Amino acid sequence: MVSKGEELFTGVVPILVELDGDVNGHKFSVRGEGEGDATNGKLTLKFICTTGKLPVPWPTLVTTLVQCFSRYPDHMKRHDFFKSAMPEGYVQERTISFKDDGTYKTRAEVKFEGDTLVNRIELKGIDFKEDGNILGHKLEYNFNSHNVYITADKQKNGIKANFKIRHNVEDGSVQLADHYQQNTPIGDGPVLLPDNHYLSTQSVLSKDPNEKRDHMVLLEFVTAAGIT
Repeated sequence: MVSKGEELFTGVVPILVELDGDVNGHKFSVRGEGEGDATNGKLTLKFICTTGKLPVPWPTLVTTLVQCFSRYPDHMKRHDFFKSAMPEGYVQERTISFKDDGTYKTRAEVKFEGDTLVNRIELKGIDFKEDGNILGHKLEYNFNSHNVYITADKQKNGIKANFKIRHNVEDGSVQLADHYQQNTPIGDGPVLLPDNHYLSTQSVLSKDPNEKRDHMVLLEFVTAAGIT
């Protein structure tokens, strides 16, 4: 019944996230640690900017900073590409276009290293305005998700997705972030190629009053739906 890849996610799994970024020449790194519980779709992580002050807003990094922790209902278990690629993992590539501002490109590898699920990311941003909403830190902190639709990408032997995130800006406007995503398995073994469905996310981002460093505490639930 339970697949190798699924089996890796039956309990609580430690997570490590590492990002190296360069946005308009402003270089920065982020490290996060916590754990994920795919049974409940639950993530708890704390992130620190290891290089000082983050040059972009925390909320603009959330989507970049482990969809293998999604809760797939039993009846959707054929449609879980992310776990089927484990432990060897997958590459996750995105572009994130901020309307009337710059663009990020991101490349991540998500895989097991021992019993830890590791997300290692490189991020480059270009075309940003130095006093705009992103480099000017003009965004509100918590982010609002809506359903993210996943489809198979046959050429990649993986999945793709496109979705919009909107951030509130301090001047009452809304900052759009158009995401396009492609995921490719790292291994050469078979993976599940899903029928069309979606992931629904909820989150809270908070601060730890005892942390002096620039940081983000994240609580997240993710759950697959759309097939019965």
